[PDB]
Amino acid sequence: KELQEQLRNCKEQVHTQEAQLSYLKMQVSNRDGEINRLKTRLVKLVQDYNYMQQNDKIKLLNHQIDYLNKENTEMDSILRSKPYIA
Amino acid sequence: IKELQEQLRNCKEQVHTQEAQLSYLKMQVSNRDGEINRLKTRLDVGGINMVKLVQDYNYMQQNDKIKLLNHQIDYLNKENTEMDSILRSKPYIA
Amino acid sequence: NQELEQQLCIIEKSLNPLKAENQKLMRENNNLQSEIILSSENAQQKYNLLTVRL
Amino acid sequence: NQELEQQLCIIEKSPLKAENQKLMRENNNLQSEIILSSENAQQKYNLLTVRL
Repeated sequence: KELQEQLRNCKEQVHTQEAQLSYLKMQVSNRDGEINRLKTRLVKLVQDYNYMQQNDKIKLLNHQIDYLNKENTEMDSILRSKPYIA
Repeated sequence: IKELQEQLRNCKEQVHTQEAQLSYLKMQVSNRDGEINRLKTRLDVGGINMVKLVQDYNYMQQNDKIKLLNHQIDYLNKENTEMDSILRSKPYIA
Repeated sequence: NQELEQQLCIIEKSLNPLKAENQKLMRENNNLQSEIILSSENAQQKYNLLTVRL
Repeated sequence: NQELEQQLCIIEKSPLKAENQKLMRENNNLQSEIILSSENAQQKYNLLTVRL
């Protein structure tokens, strides 16, 4: 008869336990995540093969800057003399 | 009321499964703490893996150095393009 | 070569170790601060029981 | 001298100190978050308590 009350509480105990389990599932999964992000500090070949290729793109960019451009040096001089139409 | 006993029998099934898992998780909390400090000691003992730090650090810096120069390129490219766009023909021909 | 080493000597004897100890303690704090977050999650777990009746 | 400057200049133009500045931000973000889930939890349950 009262078994309904038993069961209600019993299921609640289960679900509460599940909530707690999920709580700890997350304490653990969060703590995992907390360590997993530390494992990050605690392949040299790629480090040299990009860095060096990133390093090379930059050296190329330094020269793209000469064409794309250092021409402003001359072009600003043109900005001074071309308005001599005025 | 009969059917309730069956449900109670089922209810208590986990209960058992879950508590076994909870014990596990409690231990895992300890294990994670047991992975982390641990690292605290590793940090107390050695030079915190500074080489990797600088190498990863540099990887992004280079990727950002590129963005900065690309910015400089779009700027200069257009400043010059537009000056030529007008200036080569400013008098048109005079 | 010595001066390049001296610049490194300065870095290694006086900067890196302070930055390293500071990092150490500050990582202990972000480890442990994530864990303090987990303490407020426990505050939520308390809340989660009150909300059963809710 | 040159091989060494080639690599040391990397630091000059970009290290640990940056990780540290991030940490100097981060812990107060976590502290703000803990507060906002601790003291704010107190608000959630001062209200939940009154309400229940």
